[PDB]
Amino acid sequence: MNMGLFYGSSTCYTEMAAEKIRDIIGPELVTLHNLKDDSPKLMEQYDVLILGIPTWDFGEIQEDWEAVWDQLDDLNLEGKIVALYGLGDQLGYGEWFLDALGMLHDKLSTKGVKFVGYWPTEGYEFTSPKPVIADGQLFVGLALDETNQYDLSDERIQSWCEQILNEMAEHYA
Ligand SMILES: Cc1cc2nc3c(=O)[nH]c(=O)nc-3n(C[C@H](O)[C@H](O)[C@H](O)COP(=O)(O)O)c2cc1C
Repeated sequence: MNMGLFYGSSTCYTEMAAEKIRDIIGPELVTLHNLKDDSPKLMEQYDVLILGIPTWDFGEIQEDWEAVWDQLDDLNLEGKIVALYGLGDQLGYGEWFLDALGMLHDKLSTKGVKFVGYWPTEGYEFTSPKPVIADGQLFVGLALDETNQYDLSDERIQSWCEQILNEMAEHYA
């Protein structure tokens, strides 16, 4: 299946993660979409999607994601696989770490999607109630930080990619 990597970035952080995800999984079948210029309507075509939101200004969404957040309700995503990923920082926040991630998860759960890319919350710092499932033991998506985890965020992407490329494919078997 062809898969759509969607993101929005004010700087470059979500962009660099996007390149990595598509690269690791396979640019044969993954395609980047830069929502600060691309319309999310093309996300209706692709069988499977991977969507990435940075949490800005204390639990705000990145400003270019806010621009398409309106259309996401109108789109056809019903029965699509979605892997969420998100960016923030633990040291300055924790409380607002991945807050936008929880918001897309609650957005796209109403869109009748199926989700991949959970991680266990152990060995991380957040204590926020939003980006978590089960009993709060696993995150809704890949969680990154570029303010101090910049040394390892790269390694966490690839390992996340190594599961989502199974979770999506094994669903589709
Ligand atoms: C003014 C400002 C506010 C931020 N607000 C949050 C926040 O609410 N939660 C969080 O965990 N990180 C926060 N961050 C960290 C960013 O989410 C993080 O750097 C992210 O990678 C931004 O991605 P982007 O620039 O590609 O859009 C903030 C950063 C700045 C500069």
